[PDB]
Amino acid sequence: DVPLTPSQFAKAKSENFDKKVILSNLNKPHALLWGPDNQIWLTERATGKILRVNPESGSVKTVFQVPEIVNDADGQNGLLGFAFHPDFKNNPYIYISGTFKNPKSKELPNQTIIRRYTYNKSTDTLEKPVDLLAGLPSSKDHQSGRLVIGPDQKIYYTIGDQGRNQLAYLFLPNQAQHTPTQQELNGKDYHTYMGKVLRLNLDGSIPKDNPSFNGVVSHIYTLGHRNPQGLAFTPNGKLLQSEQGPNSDDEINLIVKGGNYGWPNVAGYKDDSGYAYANYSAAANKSIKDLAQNGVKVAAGVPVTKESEWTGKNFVPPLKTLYTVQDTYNYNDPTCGEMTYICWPTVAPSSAYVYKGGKKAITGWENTLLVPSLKRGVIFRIKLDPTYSTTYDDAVPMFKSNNRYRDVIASPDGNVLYVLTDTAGNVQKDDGSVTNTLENPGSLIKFT
Amino acid sequence: DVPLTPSQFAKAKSENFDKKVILSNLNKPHALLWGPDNQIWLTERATGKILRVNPESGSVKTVFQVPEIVNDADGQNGLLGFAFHPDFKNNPYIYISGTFKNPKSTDKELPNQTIIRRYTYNKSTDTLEKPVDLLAGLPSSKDHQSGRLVIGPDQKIYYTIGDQGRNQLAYLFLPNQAQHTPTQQELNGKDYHTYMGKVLRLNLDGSIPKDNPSFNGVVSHIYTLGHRNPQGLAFTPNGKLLQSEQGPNSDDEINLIVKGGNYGWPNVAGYKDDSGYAYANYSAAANKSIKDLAQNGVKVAAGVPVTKESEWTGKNFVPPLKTLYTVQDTYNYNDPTCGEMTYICWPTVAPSSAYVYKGGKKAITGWENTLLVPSLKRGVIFRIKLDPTYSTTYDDAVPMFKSNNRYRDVIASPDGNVLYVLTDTAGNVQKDDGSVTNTLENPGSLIKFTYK
Ligand SMILES: O=C(O)c1cc(C(=O)O)c2c(n1)C(=O)C(=O)c1cc(C(=O)O)[nH]c1-2
Ligand SMILES: [Ca+2]
Ligand SMILES: [Ca+2]
Ligand SMILES: [Ca+2]
Ligand SMILES: [Ca+2]
Ligand SMILES: [Ca+2]
Ligand SMILES: [Ca+2]
Repeated sequence: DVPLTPSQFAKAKSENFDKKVILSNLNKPHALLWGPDNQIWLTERATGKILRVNPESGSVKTVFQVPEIVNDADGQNGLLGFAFHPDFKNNPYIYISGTFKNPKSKELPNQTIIRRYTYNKSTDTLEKPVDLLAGLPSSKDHQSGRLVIGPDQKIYYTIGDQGRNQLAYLFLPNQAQHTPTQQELNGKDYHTYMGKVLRLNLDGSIPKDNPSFNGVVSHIYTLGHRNPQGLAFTPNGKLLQSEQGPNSDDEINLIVKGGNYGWPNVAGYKDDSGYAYANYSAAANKSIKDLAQNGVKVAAGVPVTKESEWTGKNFVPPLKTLYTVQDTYNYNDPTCGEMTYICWPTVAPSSAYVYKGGKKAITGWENTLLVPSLKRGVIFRIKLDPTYSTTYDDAVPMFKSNNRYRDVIASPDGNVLYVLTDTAGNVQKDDGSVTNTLENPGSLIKFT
Repeated sequence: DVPLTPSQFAKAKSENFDKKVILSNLNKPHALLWGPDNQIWLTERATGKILRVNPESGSVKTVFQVPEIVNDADGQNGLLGFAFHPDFKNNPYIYISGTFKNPKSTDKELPNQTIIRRYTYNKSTDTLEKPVDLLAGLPSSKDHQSGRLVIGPDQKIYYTIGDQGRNQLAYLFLPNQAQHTPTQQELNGKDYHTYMGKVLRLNLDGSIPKDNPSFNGVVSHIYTLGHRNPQGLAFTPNGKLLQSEQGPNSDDEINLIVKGGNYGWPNVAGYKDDSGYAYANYSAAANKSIKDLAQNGVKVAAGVPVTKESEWTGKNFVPPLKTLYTVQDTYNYNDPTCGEMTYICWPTVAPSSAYVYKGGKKAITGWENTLLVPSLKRGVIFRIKLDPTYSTTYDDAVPMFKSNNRYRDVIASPDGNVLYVLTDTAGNVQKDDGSVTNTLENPGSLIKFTYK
């Protein structure tokens, strides 16, 4: 899709909704869920706290604090994945993922672990931790970490590309396209588990019906992803996803078994438009600079591959891009002054939520996907047809404010939306400029 | 997708198949089907002839000639739709569509109508009889007729009817109706002027399915709207509906047809990307002396209103699964390598059909879940892979069978190791070197390709 302008974003104020702050003292609130007890459960990424909030009254309790979570102030690591077992009353388990030190490792001292806890209703806390899958890659960037349980009773988990080929990890070779050998797998070497959607058995083992990649069945379900922070099943069992792109081409994807989503060789569609793959790990010197022009303009010494020059297999294009631009696009927009990036043709989607409606369903919102935006301070509404096979029309912005929206859910009746906002960071103002003064830092807000 | 180069097309020779020309110099052969009798049945658009050909011998019989078909030598009209009833053994019916004179026409420039008609096949006398009109009074013109007719798993007729060529060439100043739908009044009067640029869904007797989608509070024969020239339409084994469609100077499409979807034409070509196309509405131009610069709306002469794809306010827009091809605004539509015939260098392939490859006991290795899309201007047949659920394409459109021919239609035998193809009798095609030729290697042919 074509980028909206600052003026278009500015007008998306959603005055048909009443706003109320439920909680405002949260630290890096990250995921929120409508729990089996009709309470809202949410996570704090850096503290590792799991909170439970009464949706009506706003009363809150800290149910548990995951010990030894590691978080960098300048990082995206910490407590990430969070889901309930679908038959909680009979299987009182909570599944998480988190950043923990890797005793087996200075560069990348940590690992990601997918862990199960048992909920004890009488004492109201979590106990009997079980590591389901450990030794997963960890870094400060592009961790993704959405964890959901599908209709098939398997765990689906997004694990980002770890930031390879950008900023602090510029010279590390991106592994989004790589898959494990049977040896690696046999040795629990999950280095290639970067830029993937994993599909695991509830005990962390490999599903016998997982797809085969380069001749091996591993935990990998799909590959070729950058930073997919949104993952959500539809009522008819399809799997929708949102994913952050570089300077362009954030994506809404339909996840299909064995698909290759193209990163880093392809951003968005395979169109050779506004992006090219500049592989710094293959560069001459590690002194070469990244001009940060999305591969369209690069310094000498770095090999560039056009999207159309890639020789990949099973490439699956996005349902929608937010956004795609042409090669004439100027990635250095003066409007954003110092924080040049905020003006890039992206929205920085932080999650993806399938709106299920209910007795008070919002008129016209049938079959919509809600996608919060960090940098634009809006929640997008994206309509799909009734079979969730295609998007209809464009991504419609809502709730414009000077806030970084991190996650969103709706009440069972469907007339109230609950959102999390970041504690700190940059956001685009109504006038297109940048501010780090957030209106509702680290909050749980409801829109009725 | 990004356009292939002349060198990439030239390499796609398909050395893994044996080629045998069964017939040549047919008169505008258009559609072909694997017959209920295991013979090849094919139509001649110009003559209205329905031919049956034997595979070993190439023996041909004119089974029937649809009377009074109207065809212009310089047009795309004539005998179009062609399908058998799915349970032919118990329902020996053949369904066609064709161009016929419209006695009720109030306009000399558009004297004809399209009629969807059923015939009964008589095995005893080996002919067609008892004609029954199912739907008459449909739009007709010399351009963008489309006319693919298939019967779905739901036992309904699905029919593509093109935008009639409005907003280009000889019909430049006529207002395109692809986005328009009938009022209840027009429907009551059987005024089907808005049945342009649509996929229609009809009951087997021609009536309106009560479960058709509603457009502006009216349920008509329209199933989807916003199409230009969709010549390909085919159901998948899991009941999904795939389609190929010709775009203007860019953005030919492979679409997934969903009930009530709006495919965007003419406001949007391919993706809604403002890239390489804009909607220049000549019917709204200041006067009829204005020229079409033929730069796909990116550059236009003064006096014609232009709307960007992103400025359109239509609803239920469905983007293509794949574009052949998409380019940027800087693209040069006046490519000198095609000389006095600039258009065959445009970033399109001119898809003429769409066929779902079903395999069989001798299925071709790697061709599972593929869609075969013949190209008129490039002289190739594309193979497009989809996942096993036919939810997305995988990779790109792979060219095959490169030759100086205009490929019109393609099917496979039940065993799946043989392809049968039709080629045009005349027209332009791109040569291996990228230049244009009107010397076709196999004019008006039925060609067999057998996997080695
Ligand atoms: O293109 C951008 O403008 C931009 C902005 C941001 C952001 O504002 O946080 C992120 C990203 N990109 C980036 O692609 C990304 O993966 C990312 C992760 C996060 C986060 O806070 O978790 N923000 C961002
Ligand atoms: Ca980005
Ligand atoms: Ca992708
Ligand atoms: Ca791209
Ligand atoms: Ca064309
Ligand atoms: Ca279209
Ligand atoms: Ca377009």
